[PDB]
Amino acid sequence: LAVLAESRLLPLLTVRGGEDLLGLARVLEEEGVGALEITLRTEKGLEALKALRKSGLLLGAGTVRSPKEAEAALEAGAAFLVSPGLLEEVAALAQARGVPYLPGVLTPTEVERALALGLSALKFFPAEPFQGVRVLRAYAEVFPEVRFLPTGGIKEEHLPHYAALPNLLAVGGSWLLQGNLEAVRAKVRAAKALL
Amino acid sequence: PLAVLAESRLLPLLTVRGGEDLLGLARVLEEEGVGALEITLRTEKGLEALKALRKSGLLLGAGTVRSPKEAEAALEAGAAFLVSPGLLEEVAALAQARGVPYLPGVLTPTEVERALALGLSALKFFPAEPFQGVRVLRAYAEVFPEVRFLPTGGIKEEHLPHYAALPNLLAVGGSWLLQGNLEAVRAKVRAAKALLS
Amino acid sequence: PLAVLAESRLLPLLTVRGGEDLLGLARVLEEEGVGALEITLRTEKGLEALKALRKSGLLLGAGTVRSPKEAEAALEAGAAFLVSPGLLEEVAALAQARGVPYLPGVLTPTEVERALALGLSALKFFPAEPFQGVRVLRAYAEVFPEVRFLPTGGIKEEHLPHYAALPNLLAVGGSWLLQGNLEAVRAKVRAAKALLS
Repeated sequence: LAVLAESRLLPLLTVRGGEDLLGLARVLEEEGVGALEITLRTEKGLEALKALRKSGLLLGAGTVRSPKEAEAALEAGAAFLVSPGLLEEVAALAQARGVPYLPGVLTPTEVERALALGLSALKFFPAEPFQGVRVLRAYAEVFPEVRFLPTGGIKEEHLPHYAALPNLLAVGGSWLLQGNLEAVRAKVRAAKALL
Repeated sequence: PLAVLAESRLLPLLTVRGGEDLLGLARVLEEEGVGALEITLRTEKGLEALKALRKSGLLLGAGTVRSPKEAEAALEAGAAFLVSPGLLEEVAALAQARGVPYLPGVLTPTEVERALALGLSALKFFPAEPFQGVRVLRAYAEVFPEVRFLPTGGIKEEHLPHYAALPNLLAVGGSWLLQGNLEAVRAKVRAAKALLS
Repeated sequence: PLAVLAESRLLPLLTVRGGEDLLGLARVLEEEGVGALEITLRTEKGLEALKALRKSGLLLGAGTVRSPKEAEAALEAGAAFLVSPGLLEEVAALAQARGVPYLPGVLTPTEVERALALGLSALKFFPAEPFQGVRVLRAYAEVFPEVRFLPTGGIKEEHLPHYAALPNLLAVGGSWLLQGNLEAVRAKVRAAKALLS
């Protein structure tokens, strides 16, 4: 997870075709972002993981819905797994394969269930609709051993507020990847400044 | 089985207190192209209302279902589908055994996944307005595109425009529709359909 | 079991850092008609504070309980009731074995239903303010009328008027009450009672 902690940002890419994936990889690396989450919303996601396999990025597969799908993502090139909510059988697969699994959670009951599965780096999703900054501030006090990766509706306007949180692994989202490579550079730098 | 809900786009929620004109309401709803009505089991007047409405022509839902035994009581009183505030696995078992739709309430992605694991893909989102329904459901449209949601809880006319843009709605539910007399109900239903277009 | 909480209407939450005048605080709370106090277990100081307050006349709660073993340590230090951030079924087992109240935190209707299935009907609602506490609890008053809630998390004076009107509150909990010296504590408690009335 050191790469994520170092990077502080986890860009989220839904692949629709035409993306300059290797150009993206180079830019992200140049800007000190060493990880990328590829969503599995389409079959294009797996192909993109394969295309990026050798790019130098720590690749995450997102929207994982099952252990079979998790395994397919790992075989395509993913180095870590992310799901919208907690899936105990995906936790089993990840532990079997020796890879990190960041399940989405929201509530304290869910945080406890993830911990009981040995998981202490957790996605908080969807962050903005569920008042992420204020929730995560609460969680910093009662779950101080947990690090969170809020994702969902995050935009520049919200970043200053997340910056003050002691319990963040990274901030995730698609906002970083809107526009051309020039725009990605600017958004990545702006985000690091705001954080 | 929920083609009626989907064409209706609206699911009025009635908590029965005594003195309601149930058959007049059913007539009005049908006239206005709303073919379903959820009757809450917040008290025992709810079961009597289902019975009274058995053969009105509406698809009747029973809400606030809290147990399999209460669900079975609702089916025997004339409910065609079951709704609970949160996810009740044993109610899902009863509904599946009886071949009726069950729309459990969920809020979080983990709860959506658990419902899917029980073979349920038409889910209530409850309570919708306090938990930022439009923005949450917008997020779920992307990550759970196989799921259709029925948000309910604090919905009012002011909120309907924002729900209109959602690709993943089965219907919008709530009691706001049924405030006032029958003329008011006609207006509120027509306004809601307009705001949801 | 929780008549004290109910009569108090307030549950002050103390995270102990060293230096606090615990026995003075206990005296003030009692004088002001607040008969309970929750001590968080965010560090080892918490257990020490429970021991220090053991015979102060307060109904002592242990907060931030994370396991059955920690729960048991809290009871042995003098806690009379147990509170956790979320629902821990094995803590419920320990509490029922020891004959003490356990107030688990819940947020969603599914979580309420799971706590009810464990025989638990006085529940914490946490974290209350970030999750739209007043409006969520208003919905729960209708669909879960047998449940009493203890909202905690980010509550401040400004929010109290809106909680006052809820029919399903066991008490309102939080640390805002304990910011300042003992005269400030007196003023905040009196203010909170007036705003909840």
